Amino acid sequence: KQPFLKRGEGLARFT
Amino acid sequence: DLGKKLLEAARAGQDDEVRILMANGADVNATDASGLTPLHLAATYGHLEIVEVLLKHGADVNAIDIMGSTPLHLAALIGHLEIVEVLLKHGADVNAVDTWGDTPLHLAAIMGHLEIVEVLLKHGADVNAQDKFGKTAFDISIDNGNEDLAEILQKL
Amino acid sequence: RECISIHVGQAGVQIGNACWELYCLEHGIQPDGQMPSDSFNTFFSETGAGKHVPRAVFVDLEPTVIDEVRTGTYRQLFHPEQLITGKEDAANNYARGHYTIGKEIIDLVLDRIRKLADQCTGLQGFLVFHSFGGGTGSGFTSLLMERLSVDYGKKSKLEFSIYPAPQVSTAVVEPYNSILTTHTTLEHSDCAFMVDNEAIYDICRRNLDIERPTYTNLNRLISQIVSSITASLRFDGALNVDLTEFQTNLVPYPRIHFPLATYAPVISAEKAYHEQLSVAEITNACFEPANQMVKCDPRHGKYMACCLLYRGDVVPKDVNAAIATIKTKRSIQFVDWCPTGFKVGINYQPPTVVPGGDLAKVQRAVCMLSNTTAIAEAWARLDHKFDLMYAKRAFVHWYVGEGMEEGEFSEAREDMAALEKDYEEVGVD
Amino acid sequence: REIVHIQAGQCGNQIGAKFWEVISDEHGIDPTGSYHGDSDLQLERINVYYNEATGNKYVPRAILVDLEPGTMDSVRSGPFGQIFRPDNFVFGQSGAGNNWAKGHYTEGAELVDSVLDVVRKESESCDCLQGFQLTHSLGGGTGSGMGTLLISKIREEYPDRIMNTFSVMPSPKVSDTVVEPYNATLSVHQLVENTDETYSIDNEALYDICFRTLKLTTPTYGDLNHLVSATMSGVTTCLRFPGQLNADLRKLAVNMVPFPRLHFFMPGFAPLTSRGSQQYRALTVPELTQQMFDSKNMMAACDPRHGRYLTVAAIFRGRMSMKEVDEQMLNVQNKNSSYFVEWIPNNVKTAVCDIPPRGLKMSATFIGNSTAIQELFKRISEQFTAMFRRKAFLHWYTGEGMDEMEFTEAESNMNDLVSEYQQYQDATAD
Ligand SMILES: Nc1nc2c(ncn2[C@@H]2O[C@H](COP(=O)(O)OP(=O)(O)OP(=O)(O)O)[C@@H](O)[C@H]2O)c(=O)[nH]1
Ligand SMILES: Nc1nc2c(ncn2[C@@H]2O[C@H](COP(=O)(O)OP(=O)(O)OP(=O)(O)O)[C@@H](O)[C@H]2O)c(=O)[nH]1
Ligand SMILES: [Mg+2]
Ligand SMILES: [Mg+2]
Repeated sequence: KQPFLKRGEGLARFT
Repeated sequence: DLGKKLLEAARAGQDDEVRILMANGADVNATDASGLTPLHLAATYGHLEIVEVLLKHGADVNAIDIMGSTPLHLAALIGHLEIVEVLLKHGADVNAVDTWGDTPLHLAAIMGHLEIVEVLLKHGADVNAQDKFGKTAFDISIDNGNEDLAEILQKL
Repeated sequence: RECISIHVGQAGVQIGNACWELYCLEHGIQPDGQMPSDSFNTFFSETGAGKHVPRAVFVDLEPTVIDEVRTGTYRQLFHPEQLITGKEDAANNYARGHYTIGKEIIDLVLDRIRKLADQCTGLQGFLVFHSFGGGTGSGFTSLLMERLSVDYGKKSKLEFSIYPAPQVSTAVVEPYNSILTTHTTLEHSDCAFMVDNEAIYDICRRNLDIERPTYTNLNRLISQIVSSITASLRFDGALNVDLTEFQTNLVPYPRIHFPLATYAPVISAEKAYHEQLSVAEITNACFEPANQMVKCDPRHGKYMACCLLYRGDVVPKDVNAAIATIKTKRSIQFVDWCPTGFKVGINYQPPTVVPGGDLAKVQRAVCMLSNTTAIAEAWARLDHKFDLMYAKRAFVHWYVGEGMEEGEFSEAREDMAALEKDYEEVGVD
Repeated sequence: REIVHIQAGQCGNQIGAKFWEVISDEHGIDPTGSYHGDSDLQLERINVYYNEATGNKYVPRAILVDLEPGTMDSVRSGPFGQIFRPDNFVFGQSGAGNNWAKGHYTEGAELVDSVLDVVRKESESCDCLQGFQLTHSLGGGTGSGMGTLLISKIREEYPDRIMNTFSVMPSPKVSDTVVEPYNATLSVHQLVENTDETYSIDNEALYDICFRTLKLTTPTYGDLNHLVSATMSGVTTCLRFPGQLNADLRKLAVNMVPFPRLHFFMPGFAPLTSRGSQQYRALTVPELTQQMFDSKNMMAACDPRHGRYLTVAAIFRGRMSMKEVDEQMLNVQNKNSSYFVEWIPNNVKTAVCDIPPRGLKMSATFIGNSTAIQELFKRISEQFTAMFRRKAFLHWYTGEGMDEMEFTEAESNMNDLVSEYQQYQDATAD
């Protein structure tokens, strides 16, 4: 079954 | 088991399949694992003819699944106006409350089904019924900013 | 003897344009560098064909502003290789200017500066023009200043920094950029003249009757003041004759290196027949807060130094009497550890104005340069805006995403807190 | 410099086509790509949205996508339909029937690499790519499901570029499908994590404006899209003409987005006009200012006075006193100071642009980052939760191999978003 986007994944863009 | 077959037939809208199965003794009030009956599923997926047929042959119009949903809840949630009215005509409890404290009015209101709201109201929907957060359908419309709904819900 | 001017980011470049415009007018130089027919050779080199070329570099991370210089009235005045541009700017973000985007072009800038430095027989150092507020003006400048400190450790570096104002502001994070670049530039700068865009804005509306000042209005006024300050470097004179002397006269105490400039008279070009003001009148006008380049109140502070730079029809005995008058009319408290003697320079050439500027010709003008603890009010205003946003970490992720540690915010802020106490301690009362 | 524009699904291509019509006219470009205006301001930054082929003919840097093939034909038969690069039409055979799982996983994934090839090609012929803008609905399956897939693939491939979206939010008043809250919540989850800026265009707000203000008893998509096109023109003005403030996507973002997840903007504009009548008078600057801050002029169905502004951008277009603009903008800020967060000093920036939009001499566009936008997400959330608790039609999603936990993940993220808006709404400087 399809893996999915997790909460907070986009916060890495700024570290 | 003709029950499981009647359930799937009622969900898929296979009118003919429904007829044959009942002729062969299929339980009209069979339940799936969550306690949904063929009338719940017909009411959910919008199969009006199957609704009326089940109701002519012993379907409990006020059966509840494990979460306390009645057919009228599901019709009101999904927005099937003709089905709501058939259910009401056959004795559906307009003020049935489910495990979240929702009534059919709450659900029609939340989803913006304004025709269904008017119908429920005319059939005696309780405007003071609170859900488990203490909200009535009217609370929902004013927290929502839904002015069209709030006016309908206020009509004396 | 030579000085190299470096102009960084939109503000630095546009003010640079206005300054070199005026410098050419003052020394009799045409936009192609020719001079119809020694002092100014500190700011201009000379070719064999009689072409006088500014010792100046313009740098921006984006090309719009410098492309106007390249195609405009002075398209032939500068070394074309000293007009340097990237393609992508710092997006009002110190960290982009300092750590990311700036690193892409820093080596070219230094090699082109080296080329100017190699033409000098006795380089004094650098004049650096930039905003506090932009990502380039703040971030790239501090990168440049760091590198210039390694590559020219013995040289003096002077700044002209544009302090942000809400009337013409273009970014919410300008207080961040301002404190970040001050922190990292403090060690590398010998003397820095802050230009408060709000002070200039007010003067334009009040003294020049400009309803809504533009950068073009602000810059011509700013350049007139910069010219008053650098004139001693470009002419014969007895006060501030080289960069070293700026620090000697205006900066007795190395972290407190932010002199207040005050300029008078500022008179509308529409008032071409104004009766001329006396030495007494323009000198007095130098202790009016309304004429300052930075908004603050010097009566609330103490003076550590004071230079008066006169231009035009000014008799020395009249300056002395005018000075005697202010020293006994006015509350000017010097700190107890320095000579309370105003230093005086006089340049007898009438001040120059740009035709079609907003300024009237005058027969005498004066720029006062004073180091007063009062300018700490300007720092306090920035620091407070910094603290409001930083408490919430508003916008901080933009900087951390571009090569900067979050700890650098609090480090810069503590350094600012230390700078403010230095002012409090010097202004012992 | 360059922006690459992508339009996905029915709604995405409809408002997308409208955008291109509108800015083409503003820039003096006709449907064949020839410039025919008389202002140099029109062409100075034409390269932001248009490729320039020889010659001298201009082509939109636009990629047109849908799983439904029919969408091709309607765009092409449109007024400016022939101006798009024929190779930039990327379409499927079926399409997703309002199924976000189909869009993303199943059917989008089948299409997506074709789209990315075209994106890659538009990108390599850019001098210095700024980033991407996507137009899409959140309520369907393609614009929503495949659109967010595209976004995630573009994030992987261009991680340092700005991703901007014009996302239209579903409302029961406009479309008769009860899975739209599912699709919108799954999408909002993706946008929270992967976009830098999202203009929240609320069909609820658009319908109400048309019905109650513009007195259109039966609003069409055309009626709604007239509001959207006016808004899209306004909010991209600073990107398309010379100027000081918010002149590119990154500068706009650094000014508007204090916290990375809170990047959902509420757009507004004044004056609101019904298409095809009438006119005027032109507004005064005070009238413009007051209307552009008015709740009734917002394209999101939220009352700004129920929350606080973190940041605001305001764009005035047309010939007018810059000084009167400054006075009025200062006015609204200090008469209503309690509505602007105190811990972001000077959080309202104002731009003036001298070229008005079509039909007008003066207009104002509002861009707000307001905590009140939580009302939009609370509304979606409540409908999502009503449906998801009864697990209605869930098998339609899991049938495409989608994990049910993705529903719960998306729901939690959106409710977290709401809590965050509230946290900063109640925050104090003290
Ligand atoms: N006086 C004056 N101030 C200016 C001028 N241009 C910009 N400013 C001010 O400079 C600050 C913004 O910095 P800029 O110089 O434009 O930015 P930058 O240095 O170019 O950096 P980025 O554009 O961010 O890369 C604001 O406080 C503006 O009001 C000008 O020509 N004159
Ligand atoms: N404002 C506006 N909304 C639209 C328009 N067209 C569709 N919508 C809304 O968009 C939402 C989703 O619909 P679509 O864009 O048609 O779906 P799709 O992206 O094409 O995906 P599938 O049809 O399921 O393959 C619904 O809420 C519609 O109300 C339009 O032209 N303007
Ligand atoms: Mg710049
Ligand atoms: Mg479609």
